[PDB]
Amino acid sequence: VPENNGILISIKEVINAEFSRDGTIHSSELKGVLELRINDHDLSHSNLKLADSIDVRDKSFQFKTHPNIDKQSFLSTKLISLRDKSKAFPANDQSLGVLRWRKVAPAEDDSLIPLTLTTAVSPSESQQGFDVIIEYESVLETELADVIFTIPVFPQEPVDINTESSTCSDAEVVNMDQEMGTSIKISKIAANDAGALAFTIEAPYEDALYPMTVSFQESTRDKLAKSFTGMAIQSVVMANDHDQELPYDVITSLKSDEYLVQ
Amino acid sequence: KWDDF
Repeated sequence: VPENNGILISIKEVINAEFSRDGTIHSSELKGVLELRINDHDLSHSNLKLADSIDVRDKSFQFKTHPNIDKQSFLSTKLISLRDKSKAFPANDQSLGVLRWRKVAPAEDDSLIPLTLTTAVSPSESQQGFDVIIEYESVLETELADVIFTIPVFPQEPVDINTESSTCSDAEVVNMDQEMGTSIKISKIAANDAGALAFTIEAPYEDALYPMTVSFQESTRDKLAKSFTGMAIQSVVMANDHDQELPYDVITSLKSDEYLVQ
Repeated sequence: KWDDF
């Protein structure tokens, strides 16, 4: 739970994405919610202005505003405000979801993908199984920390990371589980950087290695932070007076959900 | 869905 100095705007996006084994993009789906937390009653009679970049009338996003929000004012002036012009938001510091969106992209379209993935498999001499290379490239601006790759086998023999061909080679097996499978953590994927995670693992046949899933999370606190799809705040403002600015912080985040290769 | 207020 982030700390709130009066107004805290959380822009949270969840990315689903799917690839073939060779890295060909099958599909993606991005979901978003803008959350508002207010804890000082003076600030609760407020209006948010969205960044000049964002197109609120772009229908591919299916922008839906909370029922109490003035839908028309959102569409004309990119203003989060209330129907009842004299009502206020709660000052109770509870997370109020006021705007949502969802966008999808088709096969071979990378516009919603923060982390592209490719896999290669050839058989191994060191175990009854396969030498795997997972190649990845972030197009994010920040670093990802503690990315987890899960391979849905529970082997008998422990997994051997290839420390030579893995980019971020303190990479380690964190667990091996009968239902959840085998999870490898790598500590960093740096901004706009291609890497690779090489290892060897015991499996009865190639198809048992799939689906491979990845798990990751980016968070950034900053007034000028932009979400992965370009959601951002321009200002916050007294509902009754649009020149009178108000103090506020923004968190933007991006976490994966169904993010996989098979 | 949406939180009432």
